[PDB]
Amino acid sequence: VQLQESGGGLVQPGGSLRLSCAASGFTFSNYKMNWVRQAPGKGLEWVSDISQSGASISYTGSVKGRFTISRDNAKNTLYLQMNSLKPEDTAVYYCARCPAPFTRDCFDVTSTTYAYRGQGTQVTVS
Amino acid sequence: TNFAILMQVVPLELARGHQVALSSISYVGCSLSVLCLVATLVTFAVLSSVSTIRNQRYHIHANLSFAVLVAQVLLLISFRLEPGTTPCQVMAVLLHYFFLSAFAWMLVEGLHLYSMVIKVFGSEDSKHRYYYGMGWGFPLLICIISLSFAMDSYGTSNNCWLSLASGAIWAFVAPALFVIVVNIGILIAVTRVISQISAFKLTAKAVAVLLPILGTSWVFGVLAVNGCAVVFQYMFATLNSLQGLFIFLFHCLLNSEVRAAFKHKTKVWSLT
Amino acid sequence: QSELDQLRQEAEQLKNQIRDARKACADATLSQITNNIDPVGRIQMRTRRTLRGHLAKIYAMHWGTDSRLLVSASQDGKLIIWDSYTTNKVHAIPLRSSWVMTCAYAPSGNYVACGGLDNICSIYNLKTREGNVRVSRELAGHTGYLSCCRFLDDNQIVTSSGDTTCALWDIETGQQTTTFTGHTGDVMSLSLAPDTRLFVSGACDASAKLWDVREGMCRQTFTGHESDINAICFFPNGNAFATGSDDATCRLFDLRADQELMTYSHDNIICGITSVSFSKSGRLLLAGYDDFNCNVWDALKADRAGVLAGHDNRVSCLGVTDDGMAVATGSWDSFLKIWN
Amino acid sequence: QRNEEKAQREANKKIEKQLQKDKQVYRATHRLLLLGASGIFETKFQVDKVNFHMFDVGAQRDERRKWIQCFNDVTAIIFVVANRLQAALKLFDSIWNNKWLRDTSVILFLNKQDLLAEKVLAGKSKIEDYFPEFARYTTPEDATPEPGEDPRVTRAKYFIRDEFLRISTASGDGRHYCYPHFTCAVDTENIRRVFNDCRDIIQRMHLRQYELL
Amino acid sequence: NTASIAQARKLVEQLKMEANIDRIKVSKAAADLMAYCEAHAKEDPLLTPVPASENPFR
Ligand SMILES: CCCCCCCCCCCCCCCC(=O)O
Repeated sequence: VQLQESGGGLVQPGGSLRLSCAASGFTFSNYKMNWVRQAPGKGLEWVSDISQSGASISYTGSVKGRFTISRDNAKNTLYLQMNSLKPEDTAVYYCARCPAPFTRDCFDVTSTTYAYRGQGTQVTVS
Repeated sequence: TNFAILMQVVPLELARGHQVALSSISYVGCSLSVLCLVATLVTFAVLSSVSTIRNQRYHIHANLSFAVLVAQVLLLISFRLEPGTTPCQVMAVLLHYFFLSAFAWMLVEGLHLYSMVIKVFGSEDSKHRYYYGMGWGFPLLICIISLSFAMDSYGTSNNCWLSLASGAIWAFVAPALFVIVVNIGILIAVTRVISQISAFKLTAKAVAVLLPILGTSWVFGVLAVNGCAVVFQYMFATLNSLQGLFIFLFHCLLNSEVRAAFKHKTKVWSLT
Repeated sequence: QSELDQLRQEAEQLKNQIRDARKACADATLSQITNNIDPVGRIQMRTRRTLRGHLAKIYAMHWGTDSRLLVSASQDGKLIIWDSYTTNKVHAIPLRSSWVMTCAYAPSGNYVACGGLDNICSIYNLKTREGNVRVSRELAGHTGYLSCCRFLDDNQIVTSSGDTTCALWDIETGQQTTTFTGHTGDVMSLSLAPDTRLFVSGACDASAKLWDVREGMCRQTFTGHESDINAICFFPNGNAFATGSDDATCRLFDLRADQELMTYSHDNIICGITSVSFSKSGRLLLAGYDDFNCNVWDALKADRAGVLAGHDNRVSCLGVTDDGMAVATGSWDSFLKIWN
Repeated sequence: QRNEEKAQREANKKIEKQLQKDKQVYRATHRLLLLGASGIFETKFQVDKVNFHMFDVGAQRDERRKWIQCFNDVTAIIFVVANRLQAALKLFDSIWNNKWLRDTSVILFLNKQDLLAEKVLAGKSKIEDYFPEFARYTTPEDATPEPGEDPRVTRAKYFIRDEFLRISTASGDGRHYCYPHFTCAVDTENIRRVFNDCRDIIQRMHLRQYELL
Repeated sequence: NTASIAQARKLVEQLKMEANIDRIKVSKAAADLMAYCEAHAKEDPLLTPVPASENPFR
C-alpha cells in the first residue's frame, strides 16, 4: 500500500494549486479516500473526503467552495484542486485512505500513527 | 352449540339462523386457529436455536399458544358429546381449567409488557417460576375450589360446559373479567407511552399487535346482557375464535425477530 | 532536511531491490504447480456440540494440547474451561476486568492467561493445590491493550499490544525479557512456530513480521495485504503461514521464498476475516468471516470446499485441535460450537 | 471409574449455580462508554436504585478503531464535546456509521456552554470562520433560552446541535438514536439526564422487540 | 526531528538486513508444501471420512 503525493509548492495568495496522489497496492474503486493536513505547530485537520464512486463529497467549512476533490478510478489517482488560496491554508497535505473497503466510517486523522497515509506534500502561501 | 356459551351469563336464546351461522363461524375459526397455532408452535420449536428467540417473552407466547390450542381442540370435541354424562363432565372440567390457564397466561403477558415498557428497568430478572406458577397452578386451585362445591353444575346443563343457572359460571367470568380489566389498564398505559414517543397509525398497529396476547377481545361476550346484543355475540365469536390466527400473524409472521431468525435458519439449511 | 530526504531515497532504493529480488525468485506459481492433484471434494461438517454458558460475546478461544479442554473468554469477565467430550464446564474464572480480548492455554495444562483493555496479562494457576484458581502473576508493561498472548513454555509468555509492540515476558519474575519493536500499527495476532524459535505477528499496517525469540530481532517482513491483518497462523511444517485481513482475503506466505504464494478470496465475500487456522495436514485452511459464516478453503487449490454456518453474529475465534479431530468456532452470540 | 464422571457433573452443577447468580448482576447493571473528541477506568454510580457502570478509556492510543468494537453491547455511548468541533463531528460520523455500532445509541453532552458566552462576545475567534453556514442560521424558535444569555449564544449552541442531528438523522438504518443535551461547569444533574436517556433507550428497544414502535 | 531521522535510520538498517537473505524458488517451496500435504493426508481426520467408531464427538 503506497500513496505518493505531488503538486505542491509555494503559491502566491489568491492563486491556484492542484495536488495529486498516486495510489498503488489496493483496489482504488473500493476504498473511500480523504485529504488531511497539518499546519505548522498544530495538529492534523481533515480537509475533504470522497466516496467509492465519487457520489458523496464533504469539506471542512473553511475550504468549502474554494477546494474541490475528484477521483479517477481507472488511473488509480485522486486530485484536490485549490482555488483562491489564503496564507492560513499552509500545511503539509496528506492523502489518507479509510481503513477498510466498503465502509462509511473512517478513523484516519491519528496523531502521526496512521499506516495508510502518504508522506505528504508541503503547500505554502506567501 | 357455539363459541358464545363461554361468557354468557344471561339465558338468551337466538332465533334459528343465528345459531347455524354462529356454529359455522365457531367451527371455521376454531379449526383455522388450531391449524395455525400448530404452525406458530413448530416455528418456535424450530427457531429455538436462535439467541433472540431464547428470551423470556417466548416462554409466555409458547405456553399461551399451547393453552389456547388445547382449549379450542377440547371445545371442538365438546360440541358433540350428548351432554349429561361422564365424558361431558370431564370435558367441562378440562375446558374450564384450560381456559383459565389461557387467561392467566394473558395476564402474565400483560405483566411482562408492563415490566418491559412502563417500568423499563428490572425486566431482565428471572421470574420464570412466578409466571409458570400464576399461569398453570392458579387455574388448578380455582378448579379445585370449583370442584367439590359445584360438581353437579358441570354435566347438568344444555351443553357440555359448566352451567349458568346455578351461579357457577362466574368461576370463569370473574377471573376473566379481572384479567381483561388489568390488561386494558396495561394497554392504555402502553398506548400512552407509545403515543408520547411518536411525536395515529403507530398506535393503531400497537393496539392491533397487543389485541391477541392481552386478550381484551373477550369483553364483547360479557356485554350481552340486555338481549339486543346478537351483533356483540357475533363479534365475540368471530374475533376470539381467530385468536390463534391473529397470534401467528402478529407474533410469528410479522415479527421482525422471528422473520430474521427464519431467514438465518433458511440460509443455514440452504448450505446442506 | 537533506539527510532525511537522502535516507528516505536510500530506503526506497532498497525496497525496490527487495521487490526485484522477490520477482526474480518467483519462477512459477503455486496455482500452476498444483493442477495435477485430485480435489478434496465437498467437506461437510456438523455441529456435534454447542457449548452454552456465556453471557456476553466470546472474544477469544484456545484449545489444549490434549484436544479435550478448551478455554473461552467473554466480555462479561469470565474464563470457562470446557470439556468438549462431555460438554461439562470444569472451571469458571472471574476476571478483574470484564473487557478481555485474548486467552491462552499453556501446553502443560497448568496455567491459563487472559488480557484486554486493562493493559495487563494475568496468568491463572489452575492446579492451585489446597485452594481455588487465583491470579499467579500480573504482567503490566504495555501501554496499549493486549490483542493476543501465547505460551512458549510453562515459564515464559509472548504477548501483543495495541501500543505497537510485542513482548516476551518471564512469568516467574514478571519482567520483560525482550521487546519486539518495528511495527507501525496495532499488533492484532501472533502465531508460534511448531519449534518455539520463531513467531509471526500480524498488525494494522497490512504487514506481517517474522521475529526471532532468542535474538529479539526481525528476519522478514511480509507485505501483500491491503488492510489490517486480524488473524495469523503457521503451517504445520513451519515453512509457511496464512494471513487473514479485512479486505476479504486470506493469503499464504512463505519464509524461504519470502513472498506470497496464493490468495484465497471470492467475489461474493465482502466481509473481513477474523480467524485463520490450518488442518493437521495443512490441506484445509479454515477461515472466519463477518458474514456469520466460516469457509473451508483448500490450501493447495484456492477453491471453496465447504461452508460452516450456524452463527448468529460474527465468528471472532477459531481453533483446531492438535489431534486434528475437531474445529471449534466462537461467535459474538455467546455460543461456541464444535465441528467435526 | 464413574467417580470422576460424577465429580465432574457435581462441579458443573456447582459452577452453573454461580453463573446463574452472576447473570442477574450482569443483566441488572448498565454499561456506558464515556469518551470525548490502571489502563482503564471504571466508575460505578446508581440513581433510583438501578446500577450503572461507566468506562473511560484514557490510557490508550488515538487509533480507536479496533477496541471500539468491544463496546457494541453497551447500552449507550456518552459523547462529550468541549478545530476540535470538526474532529468531534467526524468522530461522531465514524461512531454512528460503524457497522458494529449501528445498534448503540449516543448521548451527547455539549459542554463549554458558559465558555462560549464570553467567546462570542469577544469576537476574537468567530464561529463563522470555521463554519460559514452560521451566517445564515436562524433559531427554529422551538427552543428554551435561559433568561440571561444573548440570542447569539442560544443560536450558537443550537448550531452545533443541528450539525450533530444532521449527522444523526441522515443514514445508518439501524436500531439506535441520539440524545443531545447541554451542560455547564456548575451543574450536577447530568447523571439524571443519563438515567432518563438510558430509560428511553431500553424502553424503545423493548418496544421494538414487541414490534410496536 | 531527531526522532524522525532515528526512526528512518532504524527502518533503513532493517531493510539492509532484510535484503540480505537466501531465497529458494517458488517451484521448490510449492513442491515442499505439496509433499508435506500428501505425506500427512492419511492422518487428517477432517479431510478423510472419519469413522464413527473412533470419533469422540459422535
Ligand atoms: C431460562 C430460559 C431460557 C430460554 C429457554 C428456551 C426458550 C425457547 C424454547 C421454548 C419452546 C420450546 C418448544 C415448545 C414446543 C411445544 O410446546 O410443543
